[PDB]
Amino acid sequence: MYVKLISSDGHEFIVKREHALTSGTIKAMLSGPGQFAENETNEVNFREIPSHVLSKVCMYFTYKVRYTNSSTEIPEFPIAPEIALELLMAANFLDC
Amino acid sequence: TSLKPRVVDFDETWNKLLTTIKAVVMLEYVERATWNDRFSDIYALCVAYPEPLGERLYTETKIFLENHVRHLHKRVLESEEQVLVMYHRYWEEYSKGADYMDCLYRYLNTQFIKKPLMEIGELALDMWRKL
Amino acid sequence: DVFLMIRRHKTTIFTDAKESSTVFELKRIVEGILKRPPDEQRLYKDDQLLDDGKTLGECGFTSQTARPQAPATVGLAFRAFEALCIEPFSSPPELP
Amino acid sequence: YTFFPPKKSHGSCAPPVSRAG
Amino acid sequence: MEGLAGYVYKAASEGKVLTLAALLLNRSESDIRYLLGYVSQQGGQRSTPLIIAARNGHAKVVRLLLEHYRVQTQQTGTVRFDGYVIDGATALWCAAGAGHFEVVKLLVSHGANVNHTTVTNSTPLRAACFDGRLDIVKYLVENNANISIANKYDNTCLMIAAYKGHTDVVRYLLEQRADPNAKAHCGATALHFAAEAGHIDIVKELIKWRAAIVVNGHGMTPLKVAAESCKADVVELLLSHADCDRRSRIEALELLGASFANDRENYDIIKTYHYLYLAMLERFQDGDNILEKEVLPPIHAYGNRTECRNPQELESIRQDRDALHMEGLIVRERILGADNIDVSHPIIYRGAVYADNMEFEQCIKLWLHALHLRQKGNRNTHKDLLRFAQVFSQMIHLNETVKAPDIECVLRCSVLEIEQSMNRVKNISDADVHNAMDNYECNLYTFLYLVCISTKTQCSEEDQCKINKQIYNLIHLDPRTREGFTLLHLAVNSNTPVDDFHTNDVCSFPNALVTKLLLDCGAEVNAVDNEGNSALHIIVQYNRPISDFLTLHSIIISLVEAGAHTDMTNKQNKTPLDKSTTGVSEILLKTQMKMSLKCLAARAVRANDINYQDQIPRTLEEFVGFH
Repeated sequence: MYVKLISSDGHEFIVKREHALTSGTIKAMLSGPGQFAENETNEVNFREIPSHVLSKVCMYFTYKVRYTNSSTEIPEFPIAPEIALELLMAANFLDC
Repeated sequence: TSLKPRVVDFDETWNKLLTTIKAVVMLEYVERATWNDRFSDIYALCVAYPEPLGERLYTETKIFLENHVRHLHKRVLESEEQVLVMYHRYWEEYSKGADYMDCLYRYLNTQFIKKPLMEIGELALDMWRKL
Repeated sequence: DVFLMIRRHKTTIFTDAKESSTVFELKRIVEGILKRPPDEQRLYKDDQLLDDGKTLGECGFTSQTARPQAPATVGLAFRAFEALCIEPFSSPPELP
Repeated sequence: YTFFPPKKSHGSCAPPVSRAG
Repeated sequence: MEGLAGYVYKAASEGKVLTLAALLLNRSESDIRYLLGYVSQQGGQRSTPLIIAARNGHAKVVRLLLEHYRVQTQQTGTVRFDGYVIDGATALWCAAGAGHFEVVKLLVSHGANVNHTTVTNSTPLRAACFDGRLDIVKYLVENNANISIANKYDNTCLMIAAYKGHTDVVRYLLEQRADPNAKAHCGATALHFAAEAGHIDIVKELIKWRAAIVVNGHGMTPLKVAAESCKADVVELLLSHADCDRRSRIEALELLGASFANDRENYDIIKTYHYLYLAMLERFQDGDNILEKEVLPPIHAYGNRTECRNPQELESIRQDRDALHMEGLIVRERILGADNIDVSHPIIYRGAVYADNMEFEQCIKLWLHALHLRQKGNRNTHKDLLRFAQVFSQMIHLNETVKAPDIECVLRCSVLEIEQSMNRVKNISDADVHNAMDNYECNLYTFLYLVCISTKTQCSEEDQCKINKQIYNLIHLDPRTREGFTLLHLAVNSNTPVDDFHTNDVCSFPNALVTKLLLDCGAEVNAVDNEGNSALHIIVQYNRPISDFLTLHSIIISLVEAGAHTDMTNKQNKTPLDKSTTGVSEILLKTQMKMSLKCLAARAVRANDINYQDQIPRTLEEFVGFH
């Protein structure tokens, strides 16, 4: 039910499995060998992306689960200028 | 490092990828850390400057799949009496390996194959059909 | 529908909670997803201990306060209750 | 308009007929 | 100083010679050289005041400029003759072609170039021959004008004079010892031009001068052209040449009857029956040594008739109009061949007559035969494909079923002709690049009309597959109009021109059926024009969101389902939601927007203007490019 994401800089992120299945690459990572079917952690070690981009993509996962199709006054997503051009690569790598 | 496109040596990355996917297709127990690092290496291969290696990686993995299917074909041909049971076991192993290869090669499937060519899971099944 | 970002050292947990709900089941769900005994949890809201009886929506952060874009940074501490030592995420590289 | 083809002149415009031909 | 030049030009053009002399009075030499040498533009006409003064007949202005101010006669420029403007005409040429004999004498006596060559190689003698002024021709040739100078297409003054009705000019030219066997570029040796317009006296004059008969480029005698143009009297005169043999007489009479069967100006079916009867009787005159007609195998277009090898069967079809029309078309095809230019026109005319009589199936057969024959000869058929679209639209508006094989055939022909249109446009740099591009756009519009009509007709699985194969073939060349419009965009756009005839009733753009068919046939849905607008950007700019709301909803659903980005930006960096200009389209697109983190990140990167080059994957560089 809960999946674990580890950033390259040691930082861990835990979010709902439904929240992290909105990205195709993470869905592939959970599938396949080493699924670690303990149903509690399913940890994945992102060896490249830093901590802040992983925090931002977890925020995005929750943001898309909450507002997938509802509340047509959709809130804007606060991309910082410094975190941009690095979250784009992360989103591409995760196929969000 | 990071997700920045960095010049990566094709030989060593393709060697470690070859080892781990010939472990996966043969259903050898692969480590989860090595698995996620292999998604990392796959992303590096399809992106690295100055020229993307997607064509090179696709050709190399087609060669690997072709020779692995040839090895299985020889292995089942030399087993004359038990051709059916051996074929069934190798079919289960290769079907699971093809699904896991489709999962691992998702970046080629969504960035290079569809952007003609044909998918890695489809390539594995076509190689299995042809050889 | 309030959103939380529970932090403890290098471990970060994202969780959705209701407007009026006590932190008792919040401690129980973080127990269930953290695989540690439930008696150690003591969450802090900006270096301040929070009342267990008080619902988290009335504890200081509301639905408007804790947007899913960037939820509250409610920390987590374990029994020796140890002092909070949450590691901040690495700053993005400065744009040229 | 109708369907009447204005090509009877086009069969005769293939010869070089103009102010200059 | 240019205002004084405009004053001089207006005074010279308007005939106010006294005001012109007053304006040019007490001026310096450089001033009068600039004023008389300025080439002003009264629209598209680049001409010096002397040229326009010679053009409109202001002989006083020309005399004032020549005798006193010593202006040169070799000034060149563009002039507006017969509505269109062509460069290379001098003042002497304009005076000759406009019938100003006094200005011609003034220019020639002052030393104008009589043998000046236009860019189209048009001499002033040729201009006077075209105008037919016999006195101007006499004055020009008496002032050392060369008759033998032809044009670019090797059309001499004799050839155009034979084509025109001015028999005095051509009779004077031949009396002046001209060339009787003057070959042209197209092979017409000055007899076809006379024997195309039915000028019996000019043909008589050339035969008096013994112009001789020779086959032209199209495999036709001058007698053959005379028979084609329905002109019977010149056919008689050429038959009385005493060197004709019999076989030429039978084929000439048969061709005359065939031409009389189907033509606009000359349409008398009794003439066709009588001429064919005379041809048959002359053919079966000797009794023995009977000259049996060699017959091409029956063609499904003209019914299934096999000509009339006997006088009895020709008599049997005396009272049947359409049988005689088919017979005339068949014998015309046999005589002139399938590769002749003029063989197509009676087929199209008979098809139009059938269409007016509400007979569409035989109309479609005839027009398909005509289209095949014209495409075999590799000529422009955009008007023909437009005719196919119009007749299909009239059938649909009349709730008449349209045959799927005919739609497939006309679509395949349109695809092929679009391919050669692309080749012609690529080959032609600037000769007729405007006309070529207009033909290209017209062909694209006709193809879209045919596809829209094919959507409204139920077809078999094989025929539907063939239609979709043709559309697939057309997409995988990616045709584009002037403003970068892909073939999907024109079906998407509401500004796509529609022909004013019945095609307004059926093919109305935008059309959701066309977009669904094109996306199902593999159209590149992410293709952008020169301005950068995608299909979605154009469709949200639709100004009628509710009158055809089903159409807009279906096309937006199809575009989003095809894979078009609902977030890409044009050249002006505008979201399609930002360019929605309509609450309805905005609501629909927001309902169908499928947001992704990559889209938001790329949009934020573009808005923050961060240097993305050489820091991202190259495939993602395109993503930053359109997001």
